[PDB]
Amino acid sequence: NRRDLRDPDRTVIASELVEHSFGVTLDKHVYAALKFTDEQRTLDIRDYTKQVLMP
Amino acid sequence: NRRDLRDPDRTVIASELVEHSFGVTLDKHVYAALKFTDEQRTLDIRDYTKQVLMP
Repeated sequence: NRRDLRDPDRTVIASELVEHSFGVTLDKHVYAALKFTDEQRTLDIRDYTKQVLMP
Repeated sequence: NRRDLRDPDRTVIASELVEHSFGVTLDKHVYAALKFTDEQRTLDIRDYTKQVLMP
């Protein structure tokens, strides 16, 4: 605020400061799942990494 | 000024030197005052440098 010099009203207006806030939340579960029978893990799956994990 | 050459009216119109002036005045008091109750200073304010002085 601004006031005049040599003013007989020596009143200084106070100032107000207001902080704010906002929330960040964790709300989703992203997953990929597979199931393999032992027959098709022993026989069908050749390179387990390149065939399963990378996809 | 300009006469006519060989004018029998041999009167000379004197000119004037008028110095002008303006004024620069200091007449404003720019402030920013803060009023902190003791409870607010004790509890709410944590740094007072990045929370009061900088703003």
